[PDB]
Amino acid sequence: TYQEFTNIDQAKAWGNAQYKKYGLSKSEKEAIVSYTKSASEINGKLRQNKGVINGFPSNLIKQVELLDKSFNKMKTPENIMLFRGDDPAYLGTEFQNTLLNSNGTINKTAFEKAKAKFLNKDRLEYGYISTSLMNVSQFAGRPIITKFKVAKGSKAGYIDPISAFAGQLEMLLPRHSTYHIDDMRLSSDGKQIIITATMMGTAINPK
Amino acid sequence: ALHKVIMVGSGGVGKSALTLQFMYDEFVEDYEPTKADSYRKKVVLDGEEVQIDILDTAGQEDYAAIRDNYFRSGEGFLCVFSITEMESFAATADFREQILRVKEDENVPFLLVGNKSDLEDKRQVSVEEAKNRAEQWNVNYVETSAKTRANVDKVFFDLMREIRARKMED
Ligand SMILES: Nc1nc2c(ncn2[C@@H]2O[C@H](COP(=O)(O)OP(=O)(O)O)[C@@H](O)[C@H]2O)c(=O)[nH]1
Ligand SMILES: [Mg+2]
Repeated sequence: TYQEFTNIDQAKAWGNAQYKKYGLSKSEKEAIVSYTKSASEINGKLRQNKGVINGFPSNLIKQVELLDKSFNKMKTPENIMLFRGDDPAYLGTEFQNTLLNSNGTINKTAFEKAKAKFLNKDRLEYGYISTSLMNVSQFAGRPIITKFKVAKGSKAGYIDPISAFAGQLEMLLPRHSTYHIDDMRLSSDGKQIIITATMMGTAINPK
Repeated sequence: ALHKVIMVGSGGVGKSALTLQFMYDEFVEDYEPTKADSYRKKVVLDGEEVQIDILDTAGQEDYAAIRDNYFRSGEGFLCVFSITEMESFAATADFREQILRVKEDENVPFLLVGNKSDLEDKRQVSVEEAKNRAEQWNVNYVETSAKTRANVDKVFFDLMREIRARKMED
């Protein structure tokens, strides 16, 4: 069983309680702030290279190193549910213009194909994973909602306080993380795919 | 002579498979992606006994200090992409830029390698665009398959020849 916050203020109190203990360095904070402004670019290059960073320019590779190492200081004290919303391309380029019916519902053919592609399988994410403690407005209107079951002790950082650019109740997960997709179902709407996944962890564990 | 080769290229392009095909004449599938290893074997290169050293880089955790170190020590580079992955071809410019930044020598022994030539049916990168880039970079382009062995020995031996030529002065 995983904590799932039902109230923003409670989520904030929990997050703050974790954040207070991090003791991030100035450079770690700067790297994280930068991330909250530049996630698309950093995560894009990570995905482009399937996690390989030795072609990254000085600034980016230093930021990656700082980010990676910051997770030594940022752990969840508790089994926690984390949320993110995704657009169709998350399922693969073949879903990009294909997932949605003209009326805004998820196409059931596309859905079954996505289920075939992903259900009961591990998925490796090369980028860092920006999530939220709750299904926030930022994510809640997207066609794919992922609920991550994140185990006690896992690397996970509450970064909402660190940056004005941070998502609402943002929890950052380390890059190169594997999660296992346990369940995929349509919302009662028919307008969203709800994915339930168990976070397994990151390959990125600097001493 | 010891010719120090570094494998570079995005995850999944076939650096490990190519290395193991060259080293042990075997096609090794799904070699641990984040695992790096160094290899060394004696070969006869144009009549002369030499040793090749290959660093099969993982690269996912090779921070500035690490990659700069092995770029500096490396004498020649196999810059591998997969012909079935345009993103991996795009990334070759990045590896080369970072190599050039540390070595400060545009004449660094370097081969552009388009791997997975057995997957013509899934090709995303045109031979044209790859050859054009190779020409632009004043390097050779070779299409390989670690699966079929296609041009695998060639890329290593050609690179060694380049390292040997570079060593000829001094
Ligand atoms: N069909 C085919 N597959 C290959 C070839 N080279 C590597 N692979 C496969 O592509 C995937 C990535 O290969 P790998 O050697 O691990 O690439 P690396 O991450 O750059 O070291 C693995 O599943 C390999 O078995 C090739 O020439 N042809
Ligand atoms: Mg490898």
